[PDB]
Amino acid sequence: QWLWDIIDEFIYQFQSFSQYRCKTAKKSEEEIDFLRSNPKIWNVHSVLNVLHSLVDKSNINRQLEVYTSGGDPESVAGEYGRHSLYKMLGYFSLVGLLRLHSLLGDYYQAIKVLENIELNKKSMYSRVPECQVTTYYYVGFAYLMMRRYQDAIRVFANILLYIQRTKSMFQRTTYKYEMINKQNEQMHALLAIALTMYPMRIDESIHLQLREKYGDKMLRMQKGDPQVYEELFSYSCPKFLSPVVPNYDSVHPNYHKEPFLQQLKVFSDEVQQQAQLSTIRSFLKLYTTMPVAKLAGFLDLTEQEFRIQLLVFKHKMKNLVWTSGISALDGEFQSASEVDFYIDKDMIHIADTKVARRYGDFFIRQIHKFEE
Amino acid sequence: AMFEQMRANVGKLLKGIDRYNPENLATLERYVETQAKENAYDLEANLAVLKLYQFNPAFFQTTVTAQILLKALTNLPHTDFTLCKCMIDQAHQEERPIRQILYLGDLLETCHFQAFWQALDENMDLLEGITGFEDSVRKFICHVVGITYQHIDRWLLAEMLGDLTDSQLKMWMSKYGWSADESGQIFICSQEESIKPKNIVEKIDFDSVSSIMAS
Amino acid sequence: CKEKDFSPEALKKANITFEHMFEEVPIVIKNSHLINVLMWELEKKSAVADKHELLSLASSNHLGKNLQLLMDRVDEMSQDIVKYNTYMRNTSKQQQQKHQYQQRRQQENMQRQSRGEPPLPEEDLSKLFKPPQPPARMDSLLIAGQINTYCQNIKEFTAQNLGKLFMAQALQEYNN
Amino acid sequence: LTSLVPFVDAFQLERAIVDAARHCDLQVRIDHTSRTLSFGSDLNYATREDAPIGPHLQSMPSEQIRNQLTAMSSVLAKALEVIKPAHILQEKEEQHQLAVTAYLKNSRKEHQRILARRQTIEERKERLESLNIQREKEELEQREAELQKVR
Amino acid sequence: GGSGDSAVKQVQIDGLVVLKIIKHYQEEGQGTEVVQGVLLGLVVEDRLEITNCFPFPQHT
Amino acid sequence: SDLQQVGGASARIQDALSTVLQYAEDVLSGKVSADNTVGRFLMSLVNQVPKIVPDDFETMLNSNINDLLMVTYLANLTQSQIALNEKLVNL
Repeated sequence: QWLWDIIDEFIYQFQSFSQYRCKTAKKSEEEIDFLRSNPKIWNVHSVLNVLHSLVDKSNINRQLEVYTSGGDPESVAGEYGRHSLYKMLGYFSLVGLLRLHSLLGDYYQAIKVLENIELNKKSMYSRVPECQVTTYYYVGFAYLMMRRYQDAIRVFANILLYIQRTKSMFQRTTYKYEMINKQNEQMHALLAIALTMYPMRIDESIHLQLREKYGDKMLRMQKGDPQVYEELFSYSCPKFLSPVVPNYDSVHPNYHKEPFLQQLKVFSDEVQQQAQLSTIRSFLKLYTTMPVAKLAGFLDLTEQEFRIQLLVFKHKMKNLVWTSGISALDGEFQSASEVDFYIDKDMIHIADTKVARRYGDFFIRQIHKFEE
Repeated sequence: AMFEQMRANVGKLLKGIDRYNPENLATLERYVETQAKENAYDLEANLAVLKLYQFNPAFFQTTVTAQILLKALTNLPHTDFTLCKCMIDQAHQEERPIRQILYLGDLLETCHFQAFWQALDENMDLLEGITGFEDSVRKFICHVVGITYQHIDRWLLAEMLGDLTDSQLKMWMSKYGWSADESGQIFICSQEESIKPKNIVEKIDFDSVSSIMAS
Repeated sequence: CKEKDFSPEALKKANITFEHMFEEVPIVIKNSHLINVLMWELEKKSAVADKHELLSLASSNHLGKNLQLLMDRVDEMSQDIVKYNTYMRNTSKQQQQKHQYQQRRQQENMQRQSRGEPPLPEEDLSKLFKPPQPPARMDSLLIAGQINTYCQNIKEFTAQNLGKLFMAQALQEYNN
Repeated sequence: LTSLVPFVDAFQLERAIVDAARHCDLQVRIDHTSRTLSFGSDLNYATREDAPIGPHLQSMPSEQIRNQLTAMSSVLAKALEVIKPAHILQEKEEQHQLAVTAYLKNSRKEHQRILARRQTIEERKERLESLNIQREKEELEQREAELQKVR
Repeated sequence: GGSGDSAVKQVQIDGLVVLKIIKHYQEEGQGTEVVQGVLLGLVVEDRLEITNCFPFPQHT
Repeated sequence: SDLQQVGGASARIQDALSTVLQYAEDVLSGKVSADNTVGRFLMSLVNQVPKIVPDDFETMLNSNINDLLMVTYLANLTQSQIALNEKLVNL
């Protein structure tokens, strides 16, 4: 008690609020125009699309942790509480997008992501920065599950920067804000190590304090240490399939551990190969064109002993990150050296300091408005 | 001649609510075998079946699950074998032929095609049931040679292809537009095809920056 | 009025918060027909005694070649920026050396003595809280401080655009 | 340059070469290890070539470029063919010689209009608005007697 | 149109005023803040039309 | 900015005259006072801009782009930080 009844108090309030918005958002523009006109606060009935959905994201896997196999609540969640909110006419305000954010919130918990080609296609409503932060939050995981991290590195930098300009002012998140700050920290630290030396994209969102800490971690996982990947996985393992929070850790049920194992077994099979991928590419391409002795200078470094030195290097060439070539007549290993650029980070903040002038000009003239 | 027929009933199934409760393991699972027989592919049909095995581990099959897994290996380097790992539990990852083809998928995506075809059971039951798996692996063998390689030895491409010497070597040399090169090579790409610099040519930064700041 | 005064009439005048810059009017916009004969001096130079009009065009081509048109202004600006900002901050620190840094220890002296004796004074309670020399906002130096540092931003916005219009034109007119 | 400048010393020469350039008189690259001395064009052209903003040599310098050179060279040296050898300005400014003359025919109408209007303004602004400065001096006397009533 | 706060109009400076300013421009006082005169205008429609102004010669 | 359009206006009649001065000798017998004067009048411009065509000049120029834009960048930074002392003391 004090949890499970309040779980059911919430869910029955949630599945009722799943019904009140499933009925009155399809043919009616009548209670909607009643909701536009007589309540002047636009917040509250857009709060309920996030307040009641985030704690539904909690309470569904709260029961599903006990009801592991042969489980009720995700079918109670998605098909009846979320998909009833998903496929309708839009509440033409910040409700119709957040019903999809209610759906994609559990369509991310379910690891079944493919419909991110659909979720942004029917999202032809105005991408408000309230929803745009939650857009690049949810959508960027499918790019993180796309194994093309050179495109994923730029998406998680947006949501971690928090100069994406959100300001609401009615506890809208709700009650959980730095968890988004800490998860995108770990999702971008996931993207910091995986591609370096190419980023050089860890500078804006991740500040110089965590550039030193996770960057020294970025060295060690590439210089060989699995402790960083253990830090990179175990800090991030609930961060792929968190409800928001579990129920109560106990010894007697075998139940709670059974979806806890399901959170472990999925996302360790993916990124451990990427931990080996970070080690293969890790050496700096010091020179583009190696002779055989300096091919054997890097065949030494690729993997020696002894057997299977050329073929292991052949495996380690073919990881999308070593575009190379053997000149079999010349004995001339002809490879790449891809390098990047730094200095151009003053063109973005030149308007941000033009904002930092204007944002200082704004509220103090708003203070001057309250003392005019 | 079966893919586009059962695609629509699957395509209605995947875009509704028909994929969170394991009641739709008879339209999609044969459609996974339809992907097998024809070497055409849909991913969420595989992926929903996997979700119906993950959400309720009481329906977990072996053939269709490996038909999910082997049609994941035909369409590499897409993230189909990624989404194979996204649902199959580790106790379910240790069953024939789920475990072996996940071990085959370890050797394909990391480009261990020598270690693949050697540790592949050279004829295995579901390799032939997935049509064009022999093609699409040796497509995906010579796929990664296409992007990330210049010039190969005559042995060294059939070594990547696996258990070939010169003939089906040329069936993956004269197929992807590859010539031979002198003493003794296959013209995979050019020597200039290696570096391909992506971000070197920057700092043209006047026109966009001054225009938002001229006034 | 009058005027902007230093410690009194600076908290009072800036709680009203009079503006610091106001109404730089548009000045010359129209042919007011005082124009008449200097218009008629323009048509002659225009006309065949046109040696004096190109000399003013000659004053363009040498205004751009060798003068530090950006740098000597910015070096006067960087002189004016590193001085006038820090003094407002030396104003802002010294006031906060008195607004609170005194009153953090002024009340610390006051609260320690149990805020007074019952049968007697309350002698030091009258003695403590002597007001510091800036008690409030120093808003006589601060207003023209708010003016002249905004005037530095005008020189910046001068130095910004005058930078651009050559960084356009040099990247423009070399490029052929 | 050691030989082409027949100074009495060479070490005190090359030191006084730097003693110019160290105190920003010209551009040299002297602690090249093989003892060369380049200048550059332009490549240092802010202050140090000028000693310190005003030269001591004669106008043998070349065309260097600074802020608004390329704009103002587009003003004059492009108009350098426009005023004298052209007829294209000569047809345009003889038009402007007449386009003013239309306004100059209006100017003689304004030589009688300011005669009609601003002569009347010349007397009225001498009187009417001069009272409005005196209104600012009379209202000050008005507020003094008003303050001398309720105290 | 050109009013400020309850008594003031804009200024309208024609060029014949301007030339007498650039007779004593930044000379007879170069690095010296010459108050170069008082703007003698007149109150007409929306605008303080300056007519003539005189350069005040501080002991320069 | 208005000088730029004036700089393009003197540019225009230069092209409007001297391309007709191309056409002057190209029709019958023009470009007489323009053969070795306007050939010099354009040389009086191209000695000023562009410098002859050096690419290290453009590399200096693109540096001098990135020099004075960085001056413009920190002018935009000192645009804000001047106000950040100014606007905090006016809470």
